[PDB]
Formats: sequence, C-alpha cells, structure tokens
Amino acid sequence: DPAPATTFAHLDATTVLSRAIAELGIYPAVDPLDSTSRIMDPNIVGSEHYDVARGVQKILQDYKSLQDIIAILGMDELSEEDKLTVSRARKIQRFLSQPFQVAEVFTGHLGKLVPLKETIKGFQQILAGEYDHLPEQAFYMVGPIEEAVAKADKLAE
Amino acid sequence: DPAPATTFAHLDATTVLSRAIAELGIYPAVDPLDSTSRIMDPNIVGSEHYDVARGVQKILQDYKSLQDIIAILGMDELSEEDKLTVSRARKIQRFLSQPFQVAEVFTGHLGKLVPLKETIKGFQQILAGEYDHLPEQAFYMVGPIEEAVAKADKLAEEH
Amino acid sequence: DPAPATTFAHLDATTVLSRAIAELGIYPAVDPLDSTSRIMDPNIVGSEHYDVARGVQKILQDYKSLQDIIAILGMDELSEEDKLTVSRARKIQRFLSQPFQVAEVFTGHLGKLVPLKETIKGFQQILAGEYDHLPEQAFYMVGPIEEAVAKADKLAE
Amino acid sequence: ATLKDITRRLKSIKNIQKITKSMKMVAAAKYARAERELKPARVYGVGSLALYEKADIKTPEDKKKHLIIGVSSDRGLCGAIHSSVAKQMKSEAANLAAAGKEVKIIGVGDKIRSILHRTHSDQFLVTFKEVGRRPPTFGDASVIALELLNSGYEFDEGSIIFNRFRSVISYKTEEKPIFSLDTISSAESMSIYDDIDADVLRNYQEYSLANIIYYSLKESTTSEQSARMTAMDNASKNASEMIDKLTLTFNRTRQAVITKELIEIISGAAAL
Amino acid sequence: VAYWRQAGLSYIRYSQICAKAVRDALKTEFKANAMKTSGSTIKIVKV
Amino acid sequence: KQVAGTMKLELAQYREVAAFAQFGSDLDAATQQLLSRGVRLTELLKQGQYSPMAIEEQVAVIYAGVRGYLDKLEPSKITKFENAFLSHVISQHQALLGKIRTDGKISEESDAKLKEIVTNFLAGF
Amino acid sequence: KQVAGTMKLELAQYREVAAFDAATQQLLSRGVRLTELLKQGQYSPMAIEEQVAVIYAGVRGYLDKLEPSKITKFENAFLSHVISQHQALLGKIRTDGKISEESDAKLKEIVTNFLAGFE
Amino acid sequence: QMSFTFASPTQVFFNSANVRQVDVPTQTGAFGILAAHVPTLQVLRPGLVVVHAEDGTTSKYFVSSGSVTVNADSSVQLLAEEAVTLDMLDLGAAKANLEKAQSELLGAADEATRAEIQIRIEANEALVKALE
Amino acid sequence: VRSSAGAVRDAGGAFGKREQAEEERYFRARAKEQLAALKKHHENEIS
Repeated sequence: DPAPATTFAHLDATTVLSRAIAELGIYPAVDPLDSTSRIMDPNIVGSEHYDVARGVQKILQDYKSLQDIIAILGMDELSEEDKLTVSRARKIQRFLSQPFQVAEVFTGHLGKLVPLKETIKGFQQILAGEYDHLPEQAFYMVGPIEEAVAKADKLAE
Repeated sequence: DPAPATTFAHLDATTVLSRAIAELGIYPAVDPLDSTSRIMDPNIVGSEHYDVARGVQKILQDYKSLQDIIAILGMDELSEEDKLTVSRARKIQRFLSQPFQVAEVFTGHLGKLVPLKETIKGFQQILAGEYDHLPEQAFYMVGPIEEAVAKADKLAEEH
Repeated sequence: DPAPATTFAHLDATTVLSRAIAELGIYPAVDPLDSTSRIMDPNIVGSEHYDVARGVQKILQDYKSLQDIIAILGMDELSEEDKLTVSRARKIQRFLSQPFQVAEVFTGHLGKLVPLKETIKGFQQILAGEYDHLPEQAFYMVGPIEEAVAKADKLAE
Repeated sequence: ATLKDITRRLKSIKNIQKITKSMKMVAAAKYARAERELKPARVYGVGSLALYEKADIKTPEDKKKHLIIGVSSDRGLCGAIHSSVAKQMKSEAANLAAAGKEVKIIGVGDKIRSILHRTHSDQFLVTFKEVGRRPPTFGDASVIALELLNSGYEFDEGSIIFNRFRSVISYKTEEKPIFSLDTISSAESMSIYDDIDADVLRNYQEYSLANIIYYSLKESTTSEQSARMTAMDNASKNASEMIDKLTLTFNRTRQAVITKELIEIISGAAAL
Repeated sequence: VAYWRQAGLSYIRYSQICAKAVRDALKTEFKANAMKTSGSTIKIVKV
Repeated sequence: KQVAGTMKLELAQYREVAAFAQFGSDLDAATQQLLSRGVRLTELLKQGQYSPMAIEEQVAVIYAGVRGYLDKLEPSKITKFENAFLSHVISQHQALLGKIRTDGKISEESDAKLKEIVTNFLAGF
Repeated sequence: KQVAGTMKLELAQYREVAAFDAATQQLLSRGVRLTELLKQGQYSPMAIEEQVAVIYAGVRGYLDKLEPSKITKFENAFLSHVISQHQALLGKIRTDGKISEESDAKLKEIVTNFLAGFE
Repeated sequence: QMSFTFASPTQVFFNSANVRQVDVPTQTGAFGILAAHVPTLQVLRPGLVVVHAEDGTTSKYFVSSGSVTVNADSSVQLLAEEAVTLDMLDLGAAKANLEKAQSELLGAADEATRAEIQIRIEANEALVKALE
Repeated sequence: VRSSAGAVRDAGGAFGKREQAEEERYFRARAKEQLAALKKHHENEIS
C-alpha cells in the first residue's frame, strides 16, 4: 500500500511484537525471526556479533522446521543431533526473555539491563554447548547468563 | 452495489433470487440463505414454523460447508452422518422448487399452490428422514409432498 | 487496455505474445489460444491444414482446463486419457517453439525455416501418437520433426 | 480479472488449502498407527515366508494356470500407489500370457479393480472392497484366502503384488510368489522335511496363503497412509504457494479499483 | 484327512473357529483389547 | 472474570482445530477432547431474541459448561439443559445467586455450593 | 418444438455429468452424440426441415452406436441422401409444420435404412 | 543352538531368540523341539506351547491354531493366529462355553454345522484342561 | 480477505465443476438403487 510502501523506504530496522509469543509466556514478545535490521552486517556490528546472531537465527529456524516433524512423526524418531538442537533452541527461546524494570509489578522480578557484550557472551556460550547441562527453566526471565547459572544452582538446592 | 445496498433497508422482506440456483434448474431461484424477513419469529409465525425454517437453513448451510470437502475427498469418503446430510440437503433444495401457473409456457408442467400447512409438513418430514427411500429427483418441481411420493412411484413403475 | 483493445478490430491476423510462455523459455512466445486469423478457413488453407490446426488448439485448450487441478492435486490424480492428453499437450507446446536466425547471438542455435508442409506433417504426427515414446525435451527448439527425432536419439545415449 | 473473480478464486483456494492441511494431519495420525502395527506383522510375515525362502521351491515350468493378487485400497489421493501396483499387475499378466498361461487376477480394493477393468476385464476372478477404511486384520486376510480357495480355480502358481513400505518417503512395489501343494509335494527340497503327508502339507499351504495375504495388507496399508501424508502435504504447499501470487494480485487489483474510481470522480468534478 | 475337513472346511476356517473360541474365553478386561484387531470388514463383489 | 478467563482459552484452542470437526475420528484423544469441549462451549453461547440474562446466571451457566459438567452430554441437548438448569437455579437457589451478585465473586464456599447444585441437577436429567 | 423438447432436456442432463455405470454411460454417449450434431459449417445454413430431420435422427437413438468422430460426416452424408431421395417427406414436414405420425414413420424408415447402409 | 521365532499377527513373543526346548501341540500330535530336531512342517491344535529358555524357566502360552516349521538350520518358526498367556483366561467362561457347545452338539444341524460345533468343543476342552 | 463456506462451488473453477459432477455421479447411483428397491418393494407388496 502506498502508505507503508513509502514508510518502509525510511525504516532502518523492524521489531515485530507477536501474540504467539506472549501466549508462551516469553516477554518481550519480540519475534526473533520476523524482526530484521539493516545493520546486521559484519562491517557495522562486527564479526563476532554477526556470527552469534546468525547462529541464533539458524538454530531457531531449524527448531521451527523440526517442530512440525515433532508434531507429526513424533519426538522419538529424532536423531541425537536433532534433540540437541531442540534443547538448545528451547533454552535460547527462554533466554531471550528478560525482566523489565517497568514491568516489576507484573513479574515481580527485579528488572535487569543486559549490556551488549554480556548478551553476546551468553549466546555464544549457549550455542557452543557450554550449558547443555542445565534445565530449561533456569533461563526463563534472567538477565546475564551468569544469572542463569545462579538460578540453575538455586533451583536444585 | 450502492443501489440495492441502499434499498435493502427499506423493505420488510427480501427474497434474493440467485443466478447460481437458477443454473441448477431450481425455479424459483430464491436463495434460501439470503432471503430474510421481519415476521420470521417464533411469536408471529409459530414455534413449529420457525423451527422448521431454521432447520432448513441450517441443513443447507451444513451442505454448503461439506461441498468444500467433497471437492477433494470425493463423496464415497464422507462419513455416514454426512452422506445423510448431503442427501437430505439435495432433497430439500429440489423440494423448494415449484411450478408456477405463469411458467406453463417454459416448463409445460401445471402450476400449483401449496398452502402453508402442506409446506411445513413436507419439510418437517423431509428433515425427519421419512423420505430417505425416495430418489431426490422425485421432489423436482412438485407441489405438496404427497405429489413427490406419487412422482417417485411413477418413476419406479416406468423404470 | 483501451489501446490494444481498440486496435484488435483493425487487424486481419493477430499474434498475442505472452510473458507466461516466455518465462517457460519457449520462443517465439506466441500464445496459441489467443492468436487468430481471418484465413483459418477450410476453403482457404485446405482441410488437412485446418484440421491439424484445430486439433492442436483443442488439445492445448483441454490441457489448459486441466492445469487448474494439476497445479494442486498433481498429475497423479488424472485419468489415463487425461495423462495422455497432458503429455501430448506438453509435446506440442514445446514443438511450437522454434529457433530464429536473428536469435543466434542469444541462443547460439542455428536458425531454421520450417516449410508449411513440414509443419503440418509434424503436428499431424504428434497428434496421431507416433511420438508418444519420446520425451518432451526432444521437441524443445527444433525445426521439422526430423530434428526432434534426432535429438531424442541423441538424448537416449 | 475483475476484482470479484480474484476474490472468489482466492476464497476457494483458501478453502482447499485448509482441507488438505487437515487431511495431512489425519493421514499422519493413521500412518503413525499403521506403522506402529506393522512392527509385529513384519516379523510374522517374514517368518511365514521363511520356509519357501530357505528351502527353495521352484515351480515346474510346464504349468498352465497362474494367479495375480494385486493389493491396494479403495481411496485415492495417495500418489502413484494404485498406479504402480496396477502397472506391475498388467506387466506380469502380459508377460505370462505371452507364454500362453491362463492368468487370473484378484484385486483387493476398488481402485485396482477399476484401473484394470478396461483391459484384463474378463480375467478378474474376484475382487474386494472396503479396504483401508479401517486397519486390516487377520480376519480380512482369512476372508480373502477363503474366497480364493472356494472359487473353483485350482491355480498352479501365483504372485502377490503390493507396496513394501521402505520409509515414510519411499515404497517399492514388491512381488512375492505363492505356490500350490501340487508344486510343494514334488519339490526335491522338500525331501528333508519329515512328517509331511499330502494333508498337513496343504493345511499348511492354506495357512501360508492367509499369512502372506495378511502381510501384504499390512505393508500396503502403511505405504498408502505414508503416501497420502506426503501427497496432501505437497498439495497444501502448492495451494499456499498459489495463494501467495493470488493475494499479491488481489492487492494490486484492489488498489487499481480504488484509483480508477477516484480518478473517475475527480474527472467528473473537474468537468463541471 | 480330519473330521472337520470331512464337511469340506479348510484349515483357515478351523483356525478362525479356534481363535474365535479363545477370544470368547478371555477375561472381561482383555475382551475390550482383543475384540478389535480381530473382526473383518472386507466384502466381496460378484464377478 | 474467574470463569470467562478460562472459557476464552478453551474456545481459542477449539478454534484452531475446528477444521478436523468433520473428520472427528482418526485423531488422538487430545484434539478429540478439545473439539468436544469447544462444541459444548459454543452451544452455551446461543441465545434468543430479547431475553438477556443476569450476570450471575451467565456465570452459573458458563461455570457448569466449562468446569466440565457437560462433556458427557450430546451437543444437541445442551441448549435444553441450559434452558432447564437456568430455571431450576432461578427457582430454588436464589440465595446463591444473590450472594454471587452482591459479593461479585465466586467465593470458595459459593464455588462448592455451585458445584454441588450442578452435580445434583445433572444427575437427574 | 417436438424434437427440441427432448433434445434440450437430454443436453441439460448431460451437462451436469460431463466431468467424468451403464445408464449414465449411455447418457454421456447420447450427449456427446447430440453435441457433435450441433456443430455446423460456416455460411451454410439449413432449412428447418433438415434441422428437425437430423435432430430427430440423433435424439431417437439412431446414432447411439456410431462413432463420435463419424457423426460430423454422417449428418452431412445423411442430409444429402434425404435431399436427393425423400424431398417429398421434407416438403410435407415443412408445409404441415408439424411431424405427422405417417411422416414420423417415414423418417424412422429413412433413418434406419441410411444407418444400416452407412457403416 | 536354536533360533526361535514365536509370533501372533498382532504381537510377537520371541524373535530369533535362543531357547533350549519348546513343546508344541500339533494335528499329528504333541512334540518337543530341541536344538537340532529333524526338519518338519506342522499345523497346531488348540493347546499350550511351553518354552524353556537357556536358563531353566518355563513360559506357557495357549495358542489356538497356526503352523510350526523346523528348518534345516535349526530355526523354529511358530506362528499362531491367537496366542495368549494363561493368566489372560477365565475358567467360568470357558467351562460355560464348553457346556453350551455340547448342548448344541445334539442339534446336529448338518455335517458342516456339526463340524463347527465339534471344533468349538475341542477348543474349549483344551482351554479348560489347560486352565484347570 | 478471508475464507467462506462453500466457496469452491462459488468460484466455478475446475474444482467446482468437479464437485458438481462427482456429486451427481454418486446420487445417480443411489437413485438407481432406490428406484430398483421401490419397484421390488412394490412387487413384494402386491401380495
């Protein structure tokens, strides 16, 4: 339409809040795959940041594709690598959720402000497999990754 | 269109003739799922009349939904509670047709008038299942239901 | 559009080139079922010519009617006569394509003039069924049907 | 075309896409169940074949009768299942008839009967319907075997054609031979089998026939359900890929209609 | 020969009857689990 | 709020497996129960010309329907049950309706009393 | 009127089973026969008598066996035969307006005779 | 050693197992199969197969009918149209059915129907005499 | 745009014609069977 067609010639990025992710309890609802950006370029954001973002996108697409197979052929017929990617994808999904200092009254959790480098480190570690030995809920609504590790400990004590 | 769209608000009863139904040969082509009225209430026309009218409409709408599935499956695959629905809906579609006295030039048949009681009773019976044993073409262009029975008998005999 | 719509009434023979065909690689992209002439008369072009042309058009039209189902339920949902019709129609669609002299620089293939009798003969044979054993591609961009048979032989090895 | 035409086409294609999506869901359910039930039936049928495998019984090549049992279902929309089975049936029938053998054909399923009712119309000996609506059972195989034996056709050799289920993507049209006690008795390989008079041998042959028919039913049912899953998935994907283009065209045409009506209004306004 | 084959039965029928008997002689629990996967739905057509 | 909060989710789940409704069988007990609850919930929302219902009565009907005291009923009869159950509750248990109306909440005491009423009525239907 | 009453109805029935039993197979055969009978040349109109003659021939069933691709020629040949042999019948049908019973019998004879000797 | 394969159409009990001895019924009469029994084909009677594993434990399955093949390579295939462990049966039912069948035995409707009654009678007879 | 019910018939495409033809086939078959049954019942009821 001429209105969005003219508007999108100026947008430098896009954030797609989706209901299908507020139902799953992940907040903010930002849709990790519909959301795009012009500066997802190794020159602009850097090689490590770009590679981490690409890795997270790839694993999330793979999990999206495998969700149908799990919903049809059953979970028991997935290779070890497929199940590992499913675990990684669920952990990453939960890790994208964050507590907001302004939504404390809803969650009650004290708000966090994750600096960029800590986010890159956390996702690098999750993707490389360093945290294959933690439970999914250890990642739901936590700030840095080290806070996720702390939660993982405190949920088994 | 603006013209009919605007006229719709100035009528107490509309009978939307349809080209699609007229293509099936059903005459009058009145569209059962688009003709409305203001006296079609259980208080003004009576409980049984209202229940039968709504039953006819609901079965026709169900048939409309089923046609989409019949697109792909075929009709042998339909369950046995739906093949009945489709058969009944086709019977009702045919039974809604009627020969008029001013159309003798086209159809050749004899025009008929069906008092209200005959229509309500015939549609009650078609819905209830009291005519699953007659072919649908038995109802095409007939007046009361008894005439459909007689026509079915004549088709059988001449078979 | 008003301009071509108006000019259609001033021409003896029209030749509607269509982008849909050209995107299939067939060239010239002429649309067989929109091209018309005023000398398509059995008393002008004879009876064999007229009959062959009308048989070609009939079969192409049948295939066009089938395309709606074919595009969804695949060709595995057609009667045997329909499968045979589709095979003939694809063979004919291809055989109509020709390499021009002026398109050597584009295609590299040698340009061909197909005499009228050769054209009638080839299409009569394709319609009769003398070539139901060859593959479609044996007809793509060839002159008279002799070259089609030769190309099928080349492909068979 | 006009806006109304594109609207109607798009609505119909959306309906078809939804129907095929639900169909793929259902076929997936039925296939999961059938592939669950095919585990024991596979070892059962393989055990049944064991004898004729490990004591090979080639039939005396100077017979006159044969039988071809093709296995399939009533329902369509399942790729080239019925097509492949009927193609194999007719291939074998013609090859055999080349040698003058008087072949006969039994089709399990209406589709097989129909595909072969143009040519081989007379050779049919009996056919069965209501296959695939519910999972086949040994009762079904015993019914087929009975209706075969009772029919006054003393076949000397036979083959059964069905669709072995390789994987949820692939199946192979396999053929398994089946013999007759006249052949079993006069086979040298059988000399090593004791307590075999000409009675336990053909009680055993009747049971073996029922076994092979049941095995073929189970294989073909699993293969058919997997094929329907794949076919309806492909149909849904084709419908969605078509709805993409139809939606783009619909939006273009809607904007064109708005612009055209507006230009007509303003051109009338200016003209006066 | 055997006495049932004297009537002309086949071993298929003999197994049908024996299996039907065993099925009939199951626990009330296992009837619901064995009554299915036992019946037949195929039907023949005259040629 | 207490009741419609879960009714909304039940209908949302039903609406995304509505297509199967025709096939109905051939599917697990999960979607089967989903679209057997959805049909009942839908048939509770039917209503007649010029006959609005008091809030407490709507709450009672939706409570019966969604807590699960109707999944063992043929859908065609649901409406009748409603038109009966309603009247029954209006006649005998006016005190409970008054308490729901005034408190504006389903206190666990009222919740238990309502469950008892629904169970007793549904038993004798 | 007489011939068209049957012909229109038969075409109307065949038009709803065109996208394809014994009775219905006969129905489709007859419908295709009629449809091949409705084709025509160009700049070659026919007298009403000949139109009714060929329509009668095709709608009574005197073409239920002849091949489809042959009706296109049969009609042609058939017309010549009548226009060369039984012009008295056509004149009688045209003047009388209606098809009389003796005229109907004459047409029956002529149609069967030409059919037998046409192959 | 012996490769044992015991199967019903619905389920499977042993699959190329390694049992020591298996006792099967038969039309020609009961017999036991050991690690190198001479090859045979047979069809079962309604009886109870007993299997002794490599270690000394007995598993008893009532089978209704089927076939048993002992091959050159000492591979037994025992296929039963209906195999059930003894705990899956109830006396009262079987005894009542046996008595019912005998009651209909007097009504010799025909050689065929007589045959079916006789088969039911012996099937139930073996049922009771294995259960009791 | 959204999807209605019974839009395949409305579109009139190849699929709609396929609807109408297939449905007519099935109900022609059933009408033949019902007419046969009606005649047979008539004969069985003259007695």
